[PDB]
Amino acid sequence: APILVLVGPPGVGKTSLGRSIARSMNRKFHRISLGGVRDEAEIRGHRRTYIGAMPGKLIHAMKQVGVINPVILLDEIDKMSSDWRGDPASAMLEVLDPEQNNTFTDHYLDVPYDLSKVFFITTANTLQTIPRPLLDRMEVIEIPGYTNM
Amino acid sequence: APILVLVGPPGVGKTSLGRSIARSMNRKFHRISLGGVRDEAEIRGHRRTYIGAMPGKLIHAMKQVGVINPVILLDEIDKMSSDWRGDPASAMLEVLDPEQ
Amino acid sequence: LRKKIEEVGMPEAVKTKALKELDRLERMQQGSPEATVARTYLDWLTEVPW
Amino acid sequence: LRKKIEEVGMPEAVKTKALKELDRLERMQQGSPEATVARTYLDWLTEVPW
Amino acid sequence: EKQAIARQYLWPKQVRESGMEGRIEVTDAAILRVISEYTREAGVRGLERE
Ligand SMILES: Nc1ncnc2c1ncn2[C@@H]1O[C@H](COP(=O)(O)OP(=O)(O)OP(O)(O)=S)[C@@H](O)[C@H]1O
Repeated sequence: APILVLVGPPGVGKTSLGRSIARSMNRKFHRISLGGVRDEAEIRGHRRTYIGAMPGKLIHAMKQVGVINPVILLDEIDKMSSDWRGDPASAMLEVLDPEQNNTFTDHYLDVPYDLSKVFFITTANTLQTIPRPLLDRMEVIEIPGYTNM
Repeated sequence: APILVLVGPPGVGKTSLGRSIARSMNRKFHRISLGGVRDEAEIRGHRRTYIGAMPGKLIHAMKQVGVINPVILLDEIDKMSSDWRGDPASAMLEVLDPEQ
Repeated sequence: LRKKIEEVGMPEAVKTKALKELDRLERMQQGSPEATVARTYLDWLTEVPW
Repeated sequence: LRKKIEEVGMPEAVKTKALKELDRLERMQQGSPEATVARTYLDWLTEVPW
Repeated sequence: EKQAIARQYLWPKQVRESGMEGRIEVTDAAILRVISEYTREAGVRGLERE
């Protein structure tokens, strides 16, 4: 399945286009808002030896949807931090890798899990705050902005 | 056995060489994805006094593989994070020491 | 839970791992704080789609 | 498990450790919050490759 | 090197995965134009998407 990224100024329809795409193809839909996500423990999970441990956002999203091929919108992928506290942009290299994401390994589930059938759509306002190994995995579609007509 | 690091630009076949080298020598293969890993208890384990304890990714990887000489890919080793709280790059000094 | 492991999915390696985990769970006393963590894990393995 | 300990591998300083732990495990009550720790530890010792 | 990679590895795979099976074909000058005018990379992922 494809891994797209839609890049453009605000107010053009990027967030609302994911639900229309998923509705036209009769496929399930789920959103993950990545804006301000700061720690790595939400992409992967924790080991099942801490007391409140549970899987990350992707395994939980695949549980909500019942099938193995949904459309999953990863909203605001450029507003995701890489500071001191956590680096979730380096944990996304395992998820969006088009050749290796059939063996995605969560920390809670100790088993490899196949994420190669899921239709990923990600949205961003500019490309300059995306790490260069992560941008190279995604296909760009540019949404320009409207004229007066 | 050798210990290698492959360095280069993004799209060049670094990750893809693991299964090729392992298939070429009839060896077992396993892949451990580092990168963003901040927990030192992924490299080693917990002391089995604790209540759901189990060993690290390396003993688990050697248990998945059946043999004592596999090929193990450690993917994105420059993307681990080391600071006051969270330092798995200091526990990797014991697994890659060529004589200890 | 054994029937549910048999029905949905799943690949053979993860099915073998789940059956060894269930055989471990059957022979420890219930309500133990390790029988809880060995049960939540099997719920998560049987509730994701394969 | 005794046959597994004295067939695969293993070095003598680990084999003595393992046989001592099994001799402790043969005295505990079949149960138990403290028998499952010993049996899980011996399963990890016998299933890792030597 | 990119032209030899695109002839021997990348274009047959993209042909097989699309259902076209000997119905479409590129020349060598076409591959060289795709490399030189539609790509600024060191790797081969952008060429593969083209
Ligand atoms: N010399 C080559 N011959 C054939 N295929 C190649 C060659 N170099 C790269 N590829 C292909 O290019 C793709 C990308 O390879 P990867 O190893 O995944 O790149 P990568 O360097 O690991 O990416 P990152 O960002 O560094 S993890 C794979 O499908 C490879 O098969």
